[PDB]
Order: sequence, then C-alpha cells, then structure tokens
Amino acid sequence: VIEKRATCSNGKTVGDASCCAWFDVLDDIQQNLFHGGQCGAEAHESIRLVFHDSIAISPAMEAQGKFGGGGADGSIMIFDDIETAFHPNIGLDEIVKLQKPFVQKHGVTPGDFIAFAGAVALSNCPGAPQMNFFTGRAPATQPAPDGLVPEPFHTVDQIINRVNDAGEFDELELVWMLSAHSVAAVNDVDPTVQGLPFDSTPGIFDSQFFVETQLRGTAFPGSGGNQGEVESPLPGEIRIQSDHTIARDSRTACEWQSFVNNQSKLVDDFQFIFLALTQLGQDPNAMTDCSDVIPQSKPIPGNLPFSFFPAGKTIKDVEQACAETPFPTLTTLPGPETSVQRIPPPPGA
Ligand code: HEM
Ligand SMILES: [Ca+2]
Ligand SMILES: [Ca+2]
Repeated sequence: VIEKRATCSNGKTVGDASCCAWFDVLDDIQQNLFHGGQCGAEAHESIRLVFHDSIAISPAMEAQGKFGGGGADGSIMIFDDIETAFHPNIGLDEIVKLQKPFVQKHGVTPGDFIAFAGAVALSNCPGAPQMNFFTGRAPATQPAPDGLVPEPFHTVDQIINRVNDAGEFDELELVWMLSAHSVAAVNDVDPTVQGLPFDSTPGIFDSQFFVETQLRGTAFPGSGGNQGEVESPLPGEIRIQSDHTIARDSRTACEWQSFVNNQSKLVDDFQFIFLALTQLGQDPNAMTDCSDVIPQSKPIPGNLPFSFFPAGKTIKDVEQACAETPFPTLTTLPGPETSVQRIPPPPGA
C-alpha cells in the first residue's frame, strides 16, 4: 500500500488522494442522514451497526470447516434480508435501508461506508474521541451465520468467549467497547415504548453509563419483565441484563468502575477499540488511513463535573462491586429526581 499525500479540492490535506472523495460522502450524510450533524437516533443506529457488521466473524467456526463470517465486510447491508432477520440484529434493517442509497450514489463499498458513518456519528456527540477511518473493505460475498452477535440475556461467560473468539479481545476490552451505550437508546426490548436511553445523557459521550449501571435498580421504566431487561435506577432509563451483570462480575467490575470520573481513559480506550472493531476480518497493513476526513470531535459544553450522580441519588445507592478501589465520591445534581427523555426513532425501528 503506497500512500500519496494530497491536497483535496476543498483545500484540506489528507494522507492519500483516494480519501478526497470521502469529503463529498461526509457532507451528504451530515445533512441527509444525521440531520445537520446531530448525535440523535440515526447517529446512534449507525454506531450500533458497526458492531453488528464487525463482530460476525468466527475463527473457531472456520477451524471446524464452516464459514464463520467476514467481520467488517458490509455483509449486514449487502445481505440485509438474511442478517437483519437474526434476533440479535432486531431493528437494524431501518438504519440499513436509510444508509443504502448513500452507498449506491457514492460508489463506495458497503463495509467502508458502515465504518465511515459510525465514525462520523460519534464525532457528532460531544465528548467523543477523535475518531479514525481506514478504507479497504471488499464487499462481502457470503452473509454471516447467526449466533455470532451477543444478546442482552447471554451470560457474562458467553459474551467474554464470543468476543475472545471474534477478535482475541479480553475481558477488559469488552468493557471498553460497551462505552458506546453512553450514546444509545433501546427501541425493541420493551414493546410498549421505543427510545429508552441507557444513560441520562444519550447525546453526550461520557461515563454516565458506567455510573448509572452501578446504582441499585428499583423499577422498570415501562412494562416489567421483558426478556434481557432488568430494573433500572431512574424513570425513563432502561437497563439490560448483560450490562448489569458485567458491571458486577469480579472479572470486569473494577474496569467498569475505572471510567467513572476518568474522561481521558474513557476516550483513549474507546478510540482504540472502535478502530479494532472496524478492522475485524481485514489486514490493517493493507488499508488506507483516511482519518483526516473525519471531523474534529467537540468538548462537552457547560461547566458541570464530568461525572456526577443524577439528582436524587447518592453514594448510598451504588452497589459497590470493585474490591480494589472504592467508588468515587461524586457530586449529586440538585433537585428532584427527573425522568430521562426518550429518543423516538424513525419509522420501522
Ligand atoms: C457486547 C455485548 C452487547 C450487547 C448484549 C448489546 C445489547 C444492546 C441492546 C439489547 C440494544 C438495544 C437494541 C434494540 O432495542 O434494538 C443495544 C443498543 C445499542 N448498542 Fe449495544 N450491545 C452490546 C455491545 C455493543 C457495542 C460493542 C457497541 C458499539 C458500537 C454497541 C452499540 C450500541 C448502540 C449505539 C446502541 C443504541 C441503538 C440506538 O440508539 O438505536 N453495543 N445494545
Ligand atoms: Ca459482517
Ligand atoms: Ca452518555
């Protein structure tokens, strides 16, 4: 891979002349997919899509003589009819259908487009790392098998083993990639209400997800007892069983707690693991670095502390699970407990 540093027609310099075409893709999706650069529903869905495209790869299966999926190869978009019907991928055909036209129009590979839209999406959320974007994913030729994407009702062991198989990720890295639930909502677990967020700041990439999953769950936000859902600590917020148990397991509880009040570790770890996900099934040395096309991320506005307890909660409500270090003493926002507002998805989610 020979790279040719170049100045694009917009006047910006990039690592390789082939990267210049992505500035037109960027302007199109910022206006027509993310409604003016928002960290809203489509941005969240695009971030989710990166993981469901990428994690569908299995060296264990390949060792048994069976196709195990191609990783970040755009298969979930190319074969959407097959893959979006898998239960772990519930609700993803909506975002795939919204993304499809941009791929056809710009003549980029589905896989590179999914990794691009995920990185741009995150750049729209205040607090996000400065994201990378590498090109080079050839179109998938076979859909991924089912049973590769984790479900919210899988055990901690099941999920640890799944991500270890897919990309040799350890239990620490599992925790890091779950940071993406800091900018996310749930549309399909509670059938009575769509758009319940995982943390109280679904438009900000912060550590509230790690704080709020550690509080005692006291109620369901909509209907009770749905598969993969557990009680949450705040009105309007949802908690799934996998996140709840990873936060409390002796292998991963101290790593989960380490992001509380530690913005630089959150950002650095997530930057790293997001890039790794987007390279599953690929040879990093055969890819082109087009990270200079991705916009600069913005800081979190205002002057509140980086991490805090939501109003109405104090250290007494934390279920301490990390045996090595006490949960940090955070401030509590003033006033009455307030409900987290839902994020309505586009039709079909
Ligand atoms: C490792 C185990 C994981 C489990 C069990 C899991 C589970 C879930 C579930 C149940 C939902 C709601 C889906 C729906 O209602 O249709 C969700 C949403 C989401 N997940 Fe995960 N997830 C996992 C890891 C990840 C990772 C590594 C990423 C990073 C890209 C991610 C990104 C997201 C995002 C951004 C959303 C919000 C979607 C939206 O707002 O429409 N998740 N996750
Ligand atoms: Ca795939
Ligand atoms: Ca957040």
